Amino acid sequence: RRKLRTRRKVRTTTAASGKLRLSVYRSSKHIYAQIIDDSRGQTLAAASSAALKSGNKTDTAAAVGKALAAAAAEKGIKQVVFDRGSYKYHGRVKALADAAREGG
Amino acid sequence: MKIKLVRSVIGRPGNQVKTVQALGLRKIGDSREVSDTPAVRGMVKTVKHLLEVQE
Amino acid sequence: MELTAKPRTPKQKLDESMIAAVAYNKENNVSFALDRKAFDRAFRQQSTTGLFDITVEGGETFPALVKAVQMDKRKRAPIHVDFYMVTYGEPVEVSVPVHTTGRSQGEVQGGLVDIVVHNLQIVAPGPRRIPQELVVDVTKMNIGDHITAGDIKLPEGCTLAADPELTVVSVLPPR
Amino acid sequence: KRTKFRKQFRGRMTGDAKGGDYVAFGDYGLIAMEPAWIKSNQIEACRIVMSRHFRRGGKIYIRIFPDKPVTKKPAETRMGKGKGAVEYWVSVVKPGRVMFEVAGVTEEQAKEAFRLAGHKLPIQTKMVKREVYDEA
RNA sequence: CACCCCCGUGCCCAUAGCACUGUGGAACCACCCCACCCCAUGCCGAACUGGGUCGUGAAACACAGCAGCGCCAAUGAUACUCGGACCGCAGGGUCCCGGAAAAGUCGGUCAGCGCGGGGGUU
RNA sequence: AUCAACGGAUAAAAGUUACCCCGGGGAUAACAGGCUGAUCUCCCCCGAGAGUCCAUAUCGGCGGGGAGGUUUGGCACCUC
RNA sequence: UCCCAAAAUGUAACGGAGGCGCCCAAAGGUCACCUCAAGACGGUUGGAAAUCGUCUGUAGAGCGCAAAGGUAGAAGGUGG
RNA sequence: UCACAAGGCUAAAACCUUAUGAAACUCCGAAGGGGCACGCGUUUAGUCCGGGAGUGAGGCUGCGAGAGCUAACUUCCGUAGCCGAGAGGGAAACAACCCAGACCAUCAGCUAAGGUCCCUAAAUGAUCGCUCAGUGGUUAAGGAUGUGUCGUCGCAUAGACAGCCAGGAGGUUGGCUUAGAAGCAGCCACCCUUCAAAGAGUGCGUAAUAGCUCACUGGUCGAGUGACGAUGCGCCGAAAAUGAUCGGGGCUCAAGUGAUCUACCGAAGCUAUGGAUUCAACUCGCGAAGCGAGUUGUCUG
Ligand SMILES: CC(=O)[C@H]1O[C@@H](OC2=CCC(/C=C(\C)C(=O)N[C@@H]3[C@H](O)[C@@H](O)[C@H]4OCO[C@H]4[C@@H]3O)=CC2=O)[C@@H](O)[C@@H]1O
Ligand SMILES: [Mg+2]
Ligand SMILES: [Mg+2]
Ligand SMILES: [Mg+2]
Ligand SMILES: [Mg+2]
Ligand SMILES: [Mg+2]
Ligand SMILES: [Mg+2]
Ligand SMILES: [Mg+2]
Ligand SMILES: [Mg+2]
Ligand SMILES: [Mg+2]
Ligand SMILES: [Mg+2]
Ligand SMILES: [Mg+2]
Ligand SMILES: [Mg+2]
Ligand SMILES: [Mg+2]
Ligand SMILES: [Mg+2]
Ligand SMILES: [Mg+2]
Ligand SMILES: [Mg+2]
Ligand SMILES: [Mg+2]
Ligand SMILES: [Mg+2]
Ligand SMILES: [Mg+2]
Ligand SMILES: [Mg+2]
Ligand SMILES: [Mg+2]
Ligand SMILES: [Mg+2]
Ligand SMILES: [Mg+2]
Ligand SMILES: [Mg+2]
Ligand SMILES: [Mg+2]
Ligand SMILES: [Mg+2]
Ligand SMILES: [Mg+2]
Ligand SMILES: [Mg+2]
Ligand SMILES: [Mg+2]
Ligand SMILES: [Mg+2]
Repeated sequence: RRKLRTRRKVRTTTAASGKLRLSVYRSSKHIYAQIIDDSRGQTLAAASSAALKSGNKTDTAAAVGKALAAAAAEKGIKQVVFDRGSYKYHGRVKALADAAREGG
Repeated sequence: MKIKLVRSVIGRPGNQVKTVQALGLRKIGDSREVSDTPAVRGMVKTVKHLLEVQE
Repeated sequence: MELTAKPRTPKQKLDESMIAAVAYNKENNVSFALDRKAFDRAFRQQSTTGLFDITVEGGETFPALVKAVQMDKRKRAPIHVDFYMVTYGEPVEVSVPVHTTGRSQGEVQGGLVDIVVHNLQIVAPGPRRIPQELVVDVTKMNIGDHITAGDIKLPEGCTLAADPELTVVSVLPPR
Repeated sequence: KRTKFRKQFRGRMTGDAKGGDYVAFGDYGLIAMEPAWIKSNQIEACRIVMSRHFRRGGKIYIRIFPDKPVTKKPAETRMGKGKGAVEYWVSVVKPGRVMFEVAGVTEEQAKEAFRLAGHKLPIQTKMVKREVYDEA
């Protein structure tokens, strides 16, 4: 049910790992990939898609994953830890990954 | 406040002794003055019944 | 009724025979103390739906129904009373003793007039026109008939907080 | 009387009686004065006593109940080797606590049936009538 | 966060919950559509998941109403009790002085504080 | 390594003594006394029935309160 | 292991219950995924209980064995 | 979670109202207790390293619990104090209890517990009371018009509780039951006639009758009475072995006991004076240390 999301949410040992949380919302056809210091209740990146995506749907992945990692490299935020929620990591969000996994 | 020792120490608990000691009274008849402050006046609550006290 | 004191130290009373006290208006709450004698008198006179007046030794009469009594379990006398200063139109959920009326036909064939609930938790008449008791005719009952909270009567403008099917006063068999 | 299944064994202590010091189930009610123990037979006693007096038959409420296992070692052994087998059962009646409620009889029947009841017990006792109204 | 509002996410771990209920659709969410392969079912696109709409506001989600339930909870008073003293053969009980609940009653409440985003105020 | 008598004496081991001996113990039992009073002994209260009828002339269930210190015991305090 | 144990650890008794001298090649490491006991209705063998279905459903289950503490964001159930 | 009092209700299990017990139950949960810190304010100890040990049988009361029989001068833990290793006063006598920790001297003073008629130091004290039982000076369930205090309830200037006066009635031997019960051996019921009043009635009785008294009613008399609790203090219940008694004498015209005040007696504790030792600081000399001396504070079962 919720279970999976809160499961990964805690296997992101909130702040104690030191690094930066990396959200997603690939459950709609509007996503939301985010960047959090989670300790400080703030968000530091933000690659939306609702202000015009491109035209693609799940090809959009690598793209907002390149836009995010771009806004990151700009901010200075140079290190990853990949949150999700109800997501398998395999296809769409996996693209977002690969092109964030080298995209910032 | 103003302290006097009238009841002895014998037959009485370890702490009540050690307070009569660490108050400075070493035998009955003994008299004294005390800094009207907490701790040291709460060292005269504890062993009250052994001291006749003034004000 | 009438008190005099309201501190935290009770040597002003007790031996001199007064009861520990509270009474809340709900915006006004006050601790105090009221002579035993009068309280016992009126409280058996008037009880848990009694309503009576509080002319504190200051000059400020008040309207008081009796709410909770708390007593010396051993000596079996009361030592404390919770009050409820009544308001105006809407009141509370009055507790009222079920009685029994008439020479019942249930006791002529070996049965017995048993009140399976000595007291009844109703709802609101208005805090000035309260039922003190209740009157449940029992005559029609034989042996084996109970009286549910539906069959219970009403005086008008009142509601029954109690489940309309649970057993109040029912006749029991002989032996 | 006795119970059905349990733990087996016990101990003891005192200090006043919890509840219920109030006159439910009946109009008239008899109330302990001493921190006794009470036994299966000690109460079955008053059962059969009052149940003599009321005839057919009243309505009788034994507000107490034996739950305590009390032991006695086998007679004549020096202590050790065990705790005593369960001799008898006990209701740990404390004071102000009310033991008997009856109604379905009059005032005289309460007075007397309670008198005869209380002449069977290790306790001084007082009988009375309702008004204990925290909860009926 | 400029005002509302929706999407993601946190501090807070029920005065923040549930049921009853009304608002809610292109503006986000959701259902929906199809799935030969990615990918998946101890069988089945139900779920994880790949293609993308209309359609529907129903369901789910969000908001608001709401004190029926849960939750929270006084003051007074009491139990018990530190330490002073005492009574009864004893089971146990009292007095002075402080600390002091539990449960119940008065009541209280449809939480409250953030960050970023999208989207509107002829 | 049931060296399980589980910090484990030898690799390796059971009885009996009324023929009995030494060293000690009232540190410990049988005797007595002692403290206790369950059991034992007796007395009191309540009365349910018995006594044709009538609890109490006598008798007294189920149960309660005590005494006494003569029983069998418990405890092991003076004396081994 | 649990009371006894007097709200810190500790504590005796020939006091009050019960358990161990193994088991596991997966029951471990990791990775991923699933959620429980029951009751109501309704259903071929059945029909107290089997299987399926739905509404309820924070633990009223499960953990190889003893119970206590613990646990549903898994320690529980299934695979690479 | 195991237990369990009544009642609902159904086919009882559940579950609702009412309701309670728990060392091995816990929605809740103190008082205390412990760790750390601080020393905000006192007091003296602590910790390490090295030499010498002894002890490893404990005992009693108070509060906590277990085994016992809410037995033991009982036993096994916990906890405080005491004796052990503790003299002194008190508790008649009495390791443990209440006061109190004895460095010597004194033919000096104040107090503690505990006391103050004589033994025996000190008020045969003062005022408000209680009990009359020698309680005091050893126990209980249970019983008592003992005697004081508070409170409930009822009754009567419309005649009361009691004294004496008269009816204490007809149905109706009510029915049941029975050898007969007809007020009265047991089982369901208490209805009428009149009345100044009178109830299938309450006891003694009879095998059953009958018969004698009251519930009420009226005359009188002249006023209080009657019951159900709370409570101070006394009574009964209260019987063992060599000689009686509270330590004794004796006390109630308190020397008993509840209250309030004040005076005195009382210890080896406190105080006066005089002196000694132990530690320490100060002063001095020989030569830092070190010794004796001196002064002060201190210490000594
Ligand atoms: C001379 C000694 O031995 C020494 O020991 C001490 O004394 C005693 C030792 C033992 C004893 C009794 C024993 C063993 C016994 O079992 N006795 C029973 C019973 O109880 C008794 O009553 C008799 O009745 C039926 O038959 C008897 C029956 O055998 C009695 C003594 O007094 C000491 O004073 C002496 O100097
Ligand atoms: Mg105390
Ligand atoms: Mg207090
Ligand atoms: Mg407080
Ligand atoms: Mg809402
Ligand atoms: Mg060994
Ligand atoms: Mg060997
Ligand atoms: Mg021979
Ligand atoms: Mg020979
Ligand atoms: Mg020899
Ligand atoms: Mg013998
Ligand atoms: Mg012997
Ligand atoms: Mg006997
Ligand atoms: Mg007879
Ligand atoms: Mg003997
Ligand atoms: Mg001995
Ligand atoms: Mg402790
Ligand atoms: Mg030990
Ligand atoms: Mg609550
Ligand atoms: Mg040894
Ligand atoms: Mg010991
Ligand atoms: Mg011993
Ligand atoms: Mg010795
Ligand atoms: Mg001495
Ligand atoms: Mg002495
Ligand atoms: Mg002497
Ligand atoms: Mg002694
Ligand atoms: Mg004095
Ligand atoms: Mg003299
Ligand atoms: Mg000197
Ligand atoms: Mg010496």
